[PDB]
Amino acid sequence: GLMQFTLPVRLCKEIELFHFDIGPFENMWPGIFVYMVHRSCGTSCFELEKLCRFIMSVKKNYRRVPYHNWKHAVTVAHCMYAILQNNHTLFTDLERKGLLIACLCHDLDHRGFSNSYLQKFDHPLAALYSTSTMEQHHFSQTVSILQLEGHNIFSTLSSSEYEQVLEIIRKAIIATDLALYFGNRKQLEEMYQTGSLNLNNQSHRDRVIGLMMTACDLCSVTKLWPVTKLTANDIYAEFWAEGDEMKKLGIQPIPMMDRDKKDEVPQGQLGFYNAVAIPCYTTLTQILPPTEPLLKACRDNLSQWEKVIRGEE
Ligand SMILES: CCO[C@H](C(=O)NNCc1cc(OC)c(Br)c(OC)c1)c1ccc(N2CCOCC2)cc1
Ligand SMILES: [Mg+2]
Ligand SMILES: [Zn+2]
Repeated sequence: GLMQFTLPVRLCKEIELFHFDIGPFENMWPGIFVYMVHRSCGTSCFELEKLCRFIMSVKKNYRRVPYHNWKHAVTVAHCMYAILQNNHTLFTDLERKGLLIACLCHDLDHRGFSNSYLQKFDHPLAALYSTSTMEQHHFSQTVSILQLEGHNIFSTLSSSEYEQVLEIIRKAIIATDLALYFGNRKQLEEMYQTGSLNLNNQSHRDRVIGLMMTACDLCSVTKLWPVTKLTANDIYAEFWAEGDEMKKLGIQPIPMMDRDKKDEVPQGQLGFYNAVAIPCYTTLTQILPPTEPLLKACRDNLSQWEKVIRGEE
């Protein structure tokens, strides 16, 4: 009950900033997550015994792939912690509870392959979940872990709070399917600009939480340049493996996934910042003004990829 996690001084300070990197020490990541849940939610939100057992089972169900791994899960959870901490009064108790868990679980059992590759391979998950294939799997895996003896961190919720929190998590995890982000953002953009955006309207809140999920999921583009540039290597390591696996099915992959087309990456990065990242953090910042540091960092990284193209690095 009276047992806080405490971090060394430098982490205690920098964990509060959007651009925090969780570090190369894997054994500190469970503690960093519990710290964030205690400050975001409270010491009371979860039985520590049950939370620790949940965290360790989630970690076991992330695979040893270059990007869609345990480090990504915790990184995406930290970006949500920082949004939630800078927007204290906008979010219910259930939402703070659900959203940190959803971010931790949102890529559970990822194999390093897109929804597209599962469909072309004719993977069994693609027959079972014809859209948002991996994300429906990630939610399926979150529910399975929650039902292991000892792992039900929501045990002290009432029956209807429990239904609400699993519904928050389901929607939050489905929204990390980037194919859905484009229309979600367009709708939020119209709503904000015509002044119809209403955070008491559940369907509106759902959309705002979806955009928060995309912003957290993409948050490697909001880090200091050296972190963003080194993370891009892991992201492309997966893309190029999937490219190779497309060529093995006798499909020419898109250039982004072709390791023979590495020279095209810096221009690919501009496309990605201008069509996905910048607009995501721009709309987020219009809806949640204190998340402006994520947009400012994203703009700095765009300017760094511009320098790469101009051979200034
Ligand atoms: C099967 C690949 O699909 C990915 C995806 O669904 N997510 N991409 C995530 C991603 C994250 C990221 O950093 C956190 C970086 Br850097 C990144 O780099 C490309 C991609 C995707 C990549 C580029 C686009 N373009 C981009 C150009 O405009 C249309 C959409 C659309 C989808
Ligand atoms: Mg995902
Ligand atoms: Zn993710």
